[PDB]
Amino acid sequence: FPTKDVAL
Amino acid sequence: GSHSMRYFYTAMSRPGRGEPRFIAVGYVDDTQFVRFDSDAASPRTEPRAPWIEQEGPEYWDRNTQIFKTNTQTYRESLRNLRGYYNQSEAGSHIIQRMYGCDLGPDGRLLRGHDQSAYDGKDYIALNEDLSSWTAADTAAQITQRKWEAARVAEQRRAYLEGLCVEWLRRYLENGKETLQRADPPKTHVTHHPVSDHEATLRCWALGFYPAEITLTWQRDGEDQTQDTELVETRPAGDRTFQKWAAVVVPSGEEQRYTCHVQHEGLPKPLTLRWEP
Amino acid sequence: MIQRTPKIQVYSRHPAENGKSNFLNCYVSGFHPSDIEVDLLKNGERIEKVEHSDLSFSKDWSFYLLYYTEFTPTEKDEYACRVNHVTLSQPKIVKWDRDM
Repeated sequence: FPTKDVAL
Repeated sequence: GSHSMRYFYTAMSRPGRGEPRFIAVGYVDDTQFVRFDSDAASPRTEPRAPWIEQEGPEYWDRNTQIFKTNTQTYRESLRNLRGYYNQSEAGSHIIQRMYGCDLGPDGRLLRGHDQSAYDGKDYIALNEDLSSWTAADTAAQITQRKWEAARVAEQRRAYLEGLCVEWLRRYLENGKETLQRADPPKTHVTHHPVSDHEATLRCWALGFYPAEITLTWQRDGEDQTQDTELVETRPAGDRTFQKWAAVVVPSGEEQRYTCHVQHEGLPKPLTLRWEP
Repeated sequence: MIQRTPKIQVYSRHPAENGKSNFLNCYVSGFHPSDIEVDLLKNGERIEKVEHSDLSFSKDWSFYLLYYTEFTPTEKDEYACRVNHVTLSQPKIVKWDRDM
């Protein structure tokens, strides 16, 4: 199950 | 044995051809189990291994929500990095992300990973401490300083030590008949005359899983690293992998050469010769 | 930016036996960026309905894809992979050799 992301 | 889970994200801009595409795939060891592609007619997370199908609607919906949000986030990231490198809006660029968790034989966390690249070059990585960052350049330092202010490392640590390991262990159980089965290579040596005085010996390994394998040639018990042609390990399409290693030897000297095979599926390393 | 040209292998899933159904594979790897054109050829002509794997990449960030289709090898029929990429000034053709 994946985690979240965030903008670079 | 040891096991890992990884997600691989690719986001690629394409000025003039719509918004940047986002693709995500997930693997346990060398087995892919999900995919998502923002260019699909109807984007949604799709199963790619039989043992994941049993997951319920909430699993699929939650995955799809995450990847749809990510599609938007990476578009922001592509815009940001374009600016950080003073690049034109005309070019196409790629951001990649790789993350996940490694377990040891006893199922305990060995280490976590969370790296990113821009146009194929390392950009920023979470260190093994899951606390601090390594930035490749002054552009990535901008990302670092931002991620530090927002305590991103703490969130990734919580995932890697928590959900990552919990879901991996689950997948390993649900897929135990394949994921925790090593298939040994089927091995043989072929002989191909090149000229009157030289012949190629080719050592084959077929049908193996996982992909990791060591395949070498020795002459009189000494490794022939420089003179061995070794092809990249390649997928057969049935989950298994293939590899070969070849040496060109003097005609008549074939029995001085031995091919050595190491694979997790093998009790002890194998030794093979050409058998006319 | 720096680009990487594809490695190409063309091979069968199972040992080739003339007259029996098999799978013809073209594995492209080590390339960057990800856009790539791959055709499988039978006697120089493009095979229809070739499938491929989902885009993924290696630890060095280079991409890999497997293109594949059902085929029945014979003594005379010639198979090949044709690959184009931004790093190539002209499509590269690699012929299928059952000994590789």
